[PDB]
Amino acid sequence: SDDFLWFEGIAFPTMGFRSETLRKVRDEFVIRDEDVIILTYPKSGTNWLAEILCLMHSKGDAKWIQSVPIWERSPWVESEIGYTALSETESPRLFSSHLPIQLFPKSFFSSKAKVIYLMRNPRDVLVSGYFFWKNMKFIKKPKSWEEYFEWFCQGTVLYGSWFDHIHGWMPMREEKNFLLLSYEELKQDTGRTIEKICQFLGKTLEPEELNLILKNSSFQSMKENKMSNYKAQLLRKGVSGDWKNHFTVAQAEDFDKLFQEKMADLPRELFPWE
Amino acid sequence: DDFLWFEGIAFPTMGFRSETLRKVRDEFVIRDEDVIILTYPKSGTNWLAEILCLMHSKGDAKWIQSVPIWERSPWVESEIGYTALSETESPRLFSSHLPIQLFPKSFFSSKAKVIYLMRNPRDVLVSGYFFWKNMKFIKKPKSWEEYFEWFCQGTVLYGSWFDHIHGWMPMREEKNFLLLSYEELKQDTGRTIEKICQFLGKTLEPEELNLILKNSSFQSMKENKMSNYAQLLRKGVSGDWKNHFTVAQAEDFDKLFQEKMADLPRELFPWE
Ligand SMILES: Nc1ncnc2c1ncn2[C@@H]1O[C@H](COP(=O)(O)OS(=O)(=O)O)[C@@H](OP(=O)(O)O)[C@H]1O
Ligand SMILES: Nc1ncnc2c1ncn2[C@@H]1O[C@H](COP(=O)(O)OS(=O)(=O)O)[C@@H](OP(=O)(O)O)[C@H]1O
Ligand SMILES: [K+]
Ligand SMILES: [K+]
Repeated sequence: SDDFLWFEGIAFPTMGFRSETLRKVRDEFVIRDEDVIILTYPKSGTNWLAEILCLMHSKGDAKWIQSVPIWERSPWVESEIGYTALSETESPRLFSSHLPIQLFPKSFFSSKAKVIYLMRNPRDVLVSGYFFWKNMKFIKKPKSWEEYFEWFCQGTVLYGSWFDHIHGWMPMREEKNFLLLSYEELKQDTGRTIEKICQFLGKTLEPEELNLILKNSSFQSMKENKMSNYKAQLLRKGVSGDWKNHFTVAQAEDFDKLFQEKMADLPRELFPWE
Repeated sequence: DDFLWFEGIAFPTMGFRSETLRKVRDEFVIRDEDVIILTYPKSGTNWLAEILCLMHSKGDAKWIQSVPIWERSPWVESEIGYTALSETESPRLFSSHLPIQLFPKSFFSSKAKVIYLMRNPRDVLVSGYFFWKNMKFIKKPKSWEEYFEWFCQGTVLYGSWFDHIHGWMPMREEKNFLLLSYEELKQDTGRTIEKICQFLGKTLEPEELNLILKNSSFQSMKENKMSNYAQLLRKGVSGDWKNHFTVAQAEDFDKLFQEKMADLPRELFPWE
């Protein structure tokens, strides 16, 4: 399909990305031991976690996050813009990727860089991407909700199948330098999740800094910040369980059975959702 | 709104008059030889009408193919059907969507036969939404989710499905009342036609039964302009609600149904 850039069997937008750069990310891009990296399948909460990590760095202070765009603060490494920015950024770098593991820099796997993998209920991911992308250029636009649902289930969407992305990355979950989080836990107890992030990154927070990190990374505050919430909004609703307002009963039924079949080989305990 | 309201019930603004609806209820004379189809709208009225027309003609299709269905089985409460039925020789065949409290009072001391056809209200909902979607002389919903809310509230043509059923179900043990479902008509068409024959005192040969099943199938009725008035014949299955109810709508509707219908035997409803 020539509405996507196809690279190693995975779909990317037709503007912003270059197959030469994607090859270099895999083969050449040097990961430093001080790097902190956010990994997500698209629409799983990348920007929320980028905001939290920025607010950790600035101790809850908001001037920086309110005056520099979030995509400059946490560049998207496989994108042309992210790639070149990062090779000129001083440690410690913060950045993110949506790459499935077979495309991720080789350099990472023998380094000590810390990655946080954020997963989200793929039914909520499907809804989120549907609304964000549905009128965007340089992707294949679906004729309908039903068609986009079909693509998503078949993995013919940006960054390929959700099921493969997750299978690719789950074998890393017991590594010391890999934190596995979900959007559901992050939404349900933000404080306790930010504390998991602290232990992992070895940071300590004062009580007042914590209050401020919680305040400024909540949905309501981020939504107002135009540097972070980049005519369909990145911050659309910010809940778990919205898939219910959008899946038909038949789509729900089809998806439950595709999920149980694809994920049968992984501990059910990994996925905190119904 | 854009409805004619009568006794708290919405009707279209074209083709209907308050004064007629008064006479239908208070004055219209039901005859012992009338055969009457009662449905809440979008429950399969035209399917049943075509079947009974076909029984009348022993399966021959020429009549049903040359006279509009709504002329062979008039809608009694419309202007046109009211007037036409006053000039129709017995035995009359006709349809009504009226809830019990608007139905001709002379019916209840008559020996007319009614066939009440019920359908899963979720399927009724879908069916009306698509049919009445773009159409003047009634109020159009701005969205699927709004139409859904209307239907749940009863703010739709002919009022609440839950009340219609509640009003008419206490008649069901009467000798002259046949209760059917769209579901059994779809799943078990021969058996259902046999029950209608039994109820109306008709008998039917196998060649006749086959003609009836051929000439009243969805496909065959779809291609026949006298039966297909957006289209009357849209998809013609059961369970299409699953392709339109979101999961949350399904949860709301289940709760609503169970609450509204708890006073009737669950056995009445061959779905869910
Ligand atoms: N602060 C906060 N709280 C709760 N939820 C939030 C927050 N920030 C972003 N989000 C939600 O995450 C969804 C966007 O995901 P991504 O940032 O991964 O999108 S992207 O792939 O990076 O373009 C998108 O989800 P939906 O609301 O379900 O569409 C965002 O609203
Ligand atoms: N022959 C046949 N086989 C199967 N299904 C059929 C048939 N004829 C009508 N129908 C379906 O009944 C729906 C229309 O209902 P009504 O005739 O009650 O409409 S109306 O109230 O009289 O305007 C409408 O249902 P949906 O397809 O679900 O919209 C019709 O398609
Ligand atoms: K770990
Ligand atoms: K009876």
